[PDB]
Amino acid sequence: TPTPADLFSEDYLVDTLDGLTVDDQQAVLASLSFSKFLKHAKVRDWCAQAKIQPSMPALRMAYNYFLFSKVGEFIGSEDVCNFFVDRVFGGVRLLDVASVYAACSQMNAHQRHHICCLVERATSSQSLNPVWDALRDGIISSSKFHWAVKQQKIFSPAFGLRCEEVVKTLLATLLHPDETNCLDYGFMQSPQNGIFGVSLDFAANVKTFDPNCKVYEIKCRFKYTFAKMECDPIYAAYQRLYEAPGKLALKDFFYSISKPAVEYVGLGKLPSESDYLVAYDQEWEACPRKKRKLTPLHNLIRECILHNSTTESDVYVLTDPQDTRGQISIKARFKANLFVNVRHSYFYQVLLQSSIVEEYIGSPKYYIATGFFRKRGYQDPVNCTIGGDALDPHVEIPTLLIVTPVYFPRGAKHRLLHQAANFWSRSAKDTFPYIKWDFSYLSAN
DNA sequence: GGGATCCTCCCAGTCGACC
DNA sequence: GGTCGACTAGGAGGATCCC
Ligand SMILES: [Mg+2]
Ligand SMILES: [Mg+2]
Repeated sequence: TPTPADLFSEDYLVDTLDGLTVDDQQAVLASLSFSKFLKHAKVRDWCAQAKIQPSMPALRMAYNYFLFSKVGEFIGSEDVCNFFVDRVFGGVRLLDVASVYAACSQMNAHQRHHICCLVERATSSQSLNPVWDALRDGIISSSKFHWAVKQQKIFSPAFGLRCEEVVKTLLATLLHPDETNCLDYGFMQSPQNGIFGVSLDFAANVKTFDPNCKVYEIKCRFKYTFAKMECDPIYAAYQRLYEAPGKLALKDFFYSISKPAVEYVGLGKLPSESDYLVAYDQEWEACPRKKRKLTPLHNLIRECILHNSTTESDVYVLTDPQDTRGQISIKARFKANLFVNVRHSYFYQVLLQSSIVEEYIGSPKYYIATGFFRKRGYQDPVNCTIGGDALDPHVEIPTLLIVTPVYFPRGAKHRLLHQAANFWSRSAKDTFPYIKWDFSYLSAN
């Protein structure tokens, strides 16, 4: 930030990021982003010409070359650049943007695919990776997708992570202990357009990308934290759920707070965006409440609901470690007619991820895994264990684990992808006018 | 990135003008 | 008293601060 790096210079990054911490480094790398790339003088001059009309994903691929040329040595992977020179550049170390772009525009789909894989593997460190901040810039990531679809930036000038790891430990140790899984995924760019990008949290049963595996998106709920106090309605509802695991006691639990994770959606009614779980069966209704109707202007919603109202969630009540001397395991497992809210952000995020996993394969099963946590109490064991693994004494305690399947109608998946891609284009044009963008091939890819 | 308090917008059931 | 129109109940979703 005080020492912004140049993507077009032989200066050594390492020379500038030895001292800094793992967090000031990312700030230094945050200046090697796509946005900063586009606004570079070398790139402006090149674009200023009357012939040059840059398209995607060619321009993203060019960017990848320069980025990994700059940070190759730092992250300890020179494979990306080695492939660019070996297979794309005819064996020449291209240094000018005009020539790098030309060579990039002559890549086939198999070659873009190969780069994006190499990039995913080189960033499988995730947050621990300082390039993460440079890479995710200018791209529609899973967390920007929903926003991008509603046209509601893209280019720019933790405790929660500890809880996700807990949910991950749960899935790896308790659900899929007898299978080979993958706990670490890097940043995954779209090889076909270079405007979308994601990373996966966890995958079970992967071959030694696997189209037959199970991909989990890991989330966390905290609104259902409770102190172990007699008077506490949440705690009380929890005790009933803990002793009598089932839909009825689950309902009471969910509704023990003002703003529940589950919403009852009646016939011809429009689901709100309040939370990520819906129920269509009236058995989940509590008190009659007005609800906007599903008008003919909601065929998207209706199509998505159509394909997400059959396969039920799996609810896992976890053993309280206070009663089990530390060990946290599955006390009870039951199914529930609760489904993913297709209008909630979580639906979109897993939608993008499923789309991108497709490109890296050319179907796997997709689930949202959500852990419900509570703050530790004075009598909670400090050193808890989950199967073999241990639990961080500083992280909250998981009480519930709900796994919910997600399905994506091809027709809805497409319109949403294309809507976001258009917002990206309009933003690209507005943010970088000096660039005579060529989106002809984009509107069709 | 989730949660809660506050604040805005507006659909929908309510109820007011009126004949 | 009944149709329609205007009124207001909460539904619904954004922005901020906190953590
Ligand atoms: Mg996640
Ligand atoms: Mg989460």
